[PDB]
Amino acid sequence: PLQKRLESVRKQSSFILTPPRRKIPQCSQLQEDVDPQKVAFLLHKQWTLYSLTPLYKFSYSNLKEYSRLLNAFIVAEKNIKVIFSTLLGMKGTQRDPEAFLVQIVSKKVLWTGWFCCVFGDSLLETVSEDFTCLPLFLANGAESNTAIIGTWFQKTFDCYFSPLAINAFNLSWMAAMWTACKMDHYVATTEFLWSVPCSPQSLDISFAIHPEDAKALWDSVHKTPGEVTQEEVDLFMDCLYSHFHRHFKIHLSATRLVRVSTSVASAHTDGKIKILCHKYLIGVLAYLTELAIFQIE
Amino acid sequence: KELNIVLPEFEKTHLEHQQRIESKVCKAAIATFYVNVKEQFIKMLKESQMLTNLKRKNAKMISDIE
Amino acid sequence: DETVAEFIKRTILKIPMNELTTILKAWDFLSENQLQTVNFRQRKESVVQHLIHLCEEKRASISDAALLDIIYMQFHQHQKVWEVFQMSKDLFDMKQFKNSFKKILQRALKNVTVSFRETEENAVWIRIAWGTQYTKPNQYKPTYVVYYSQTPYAFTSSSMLRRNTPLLGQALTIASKHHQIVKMDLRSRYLDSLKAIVFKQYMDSRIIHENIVEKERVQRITQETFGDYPQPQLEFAQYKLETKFKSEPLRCLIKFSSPHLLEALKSLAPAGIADAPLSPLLTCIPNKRMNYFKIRD
Amino acid sequence: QPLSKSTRDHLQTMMESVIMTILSNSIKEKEEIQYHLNFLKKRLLQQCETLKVPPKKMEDLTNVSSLLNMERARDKANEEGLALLQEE
DNA sequence: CTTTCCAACGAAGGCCTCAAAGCGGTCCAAA
DNA sequence: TTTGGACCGCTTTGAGGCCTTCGTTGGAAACG
Repeated sequence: PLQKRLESVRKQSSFILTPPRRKIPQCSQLQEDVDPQKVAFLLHKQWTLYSLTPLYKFSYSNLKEYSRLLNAFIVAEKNIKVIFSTLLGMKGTQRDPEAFLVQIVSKKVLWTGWFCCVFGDSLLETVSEDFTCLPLFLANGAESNTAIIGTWFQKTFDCYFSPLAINAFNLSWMAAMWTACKMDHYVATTEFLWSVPCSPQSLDISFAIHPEDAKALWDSVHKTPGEVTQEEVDLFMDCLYSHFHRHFKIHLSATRLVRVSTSVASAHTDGKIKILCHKYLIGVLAYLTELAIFQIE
Repeated sequence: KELNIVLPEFEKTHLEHQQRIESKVCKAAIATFYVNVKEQFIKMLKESQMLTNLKRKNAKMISDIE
Repeated sequence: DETVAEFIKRTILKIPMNELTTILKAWDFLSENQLQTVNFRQRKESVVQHLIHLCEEKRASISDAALLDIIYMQFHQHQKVWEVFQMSKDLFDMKQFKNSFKKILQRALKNVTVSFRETEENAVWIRIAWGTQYTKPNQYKPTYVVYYSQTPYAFTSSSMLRRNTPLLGQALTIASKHHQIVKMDLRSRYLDSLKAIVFKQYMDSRIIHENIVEKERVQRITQETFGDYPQPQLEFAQYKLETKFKSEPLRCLIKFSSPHLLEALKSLAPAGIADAPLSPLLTCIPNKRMNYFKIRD
Repeated sequence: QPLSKSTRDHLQTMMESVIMTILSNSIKEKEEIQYHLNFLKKRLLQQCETLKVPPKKMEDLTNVSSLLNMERARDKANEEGLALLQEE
């Protein structure tokens, strides 16, 4: 059945094909079904990433039942309440299932969980009808609450959250991706963070570039319009490294990139995401949505 | 303020009470009551007036001393 | 007074109970018998209540509480960030200096909570609590200034001094009988390392290593640049650069963060990360006595 | 905006005090006059509760006077300091 | 020419976590 | 069989991370 062709497709999945070019996201206003207040609460906040196997027998109707079940589990673990909400307009395609939010309110929200999937169809192409595919989870709150919610979900839907990790290659690619994005209001200078590998804690280089200089350098190293290519990313990194070495005769290339921040969003290797501008928000998710699939497959 | 609205209502209520009542001793007692309460109400209105005046003056001398 | 009582209570709460006895030995405001009446093995609430009883039996004031706060600062001296002021352009006396400083700060607006405490190595420590023309000086936002007699340097903790910086500077320079007072751009948290920097007070023959000349040259250069002595414990650096690309000048801004700088930088060359001779922008941190840098071509 | 609850309770206390005082000097016709005055008080309470005011902050009636005195002293002190400053 | 507010954002007080150690219970060595 | 000793248990608690609040010039906007 689905298992056989799924075996074949992950057999074909080898590190031999060239990395495909990616289309630069364009300035896109928030969708009509998207509530500005809900995303405004979501944006300008820190989120922890989690990859998820597809939900088993998940229904969007019995949300109150889920809320009361989580409340019962929490009180069993022990003036708080659990609220389930349905959020429209942030699905990449019609194939991607509807997204929803879970909140913990102390009768002041303390813990928020977001389940979503944008442009994620390969998982949806290899799944049966019973399952719901929202492999992207964003957590914001206390770690104990996150662990409790994860335990409940493991017991209920037969799934786990895996802490999604981002390497230097992916982080550099996404850095180039958002520095390709056009921002009308440069409200945050781009900034990169590094960490020298050493058992005792050592120097952590932070390198910041003025947004105008960064955009000019990007357009200088921008060849294919509306698209980003591996050669563009490599030359971007090479130019930064050459500038750093010309300044200080220090090979930054022998250091691990750990955090990249720009005007629109910021990412960290451990799985920290900060979002500022809505105009590219959706596209952001799509990119990181691929990483969940790449962790599932 | 609130008092600037409740005093006219108090005046109209006192007027109607005086009109409806017929006893002369009760009329005199109500008149003395009205005089006392009106004096106190206008006194506290003035107190709030110099309250906001003193607040503005305090801000002005704060700017001056700065 | 209740204000001094709660101030002393807060300071005691800041003091770890493991060294409270030493505090008394350094405070000496209360008689030793009163100290003996209190055991330190009992609960924290009990010991603080007994200390409140002891200080209320005597006359609690602001000077003794300020002295206790000063000595707590001495024992910790790690919770604040320090900046360095330089005076320029020969007879000294403690009493008249204190009198002049007190008079100037009283003339500042009307009043200020000023306390003095002489320390070893001519380290006069001054606690200053600021207050406006219509309010008692606040004891929750204090500042500390360290003065060395007959010296061209002074240290200041800048937590809220940005409100009125020139006042403290002019008061200090008039009390020090010095004309010109300037602030060098040097900021750090390890106060003792600042003290040191400102005053300059600091086999299996079968293996055949190749390029050994490079290793012996790089280690020799690193040793000559740094030295066998333990480098001063510096924790933060930041360079603001604006130089031509040569590859409209690019404006760069770097921050080096490290629990122990000058050691990871010492190990960069042996690890091969940077060239054998490091750039002068990193080899003159103790030499130039500079922390914030601006360089142009 | 309706009347502030502190103002309502204060006014009710003053009406209670004045009704007690006006009942003290009344010897005869006690019950009818006290019933009429109670009806008057309740109708006034309803009218003041229903009354609407623009959203202007108005502090407690009894304390404001004291505040003024302190405020006055503050200004005096400020003025004194100002003079001293100018003198310097 | 002046005044007040939004912004840029810096900063430090406060919330929250846990790694540390003393006190307490329990098993086992010794009388 | 009884008593002391040392184990592991438990609670207490000290320190670091971190969010949020306070302060805020500096610019923008209204204006005696």
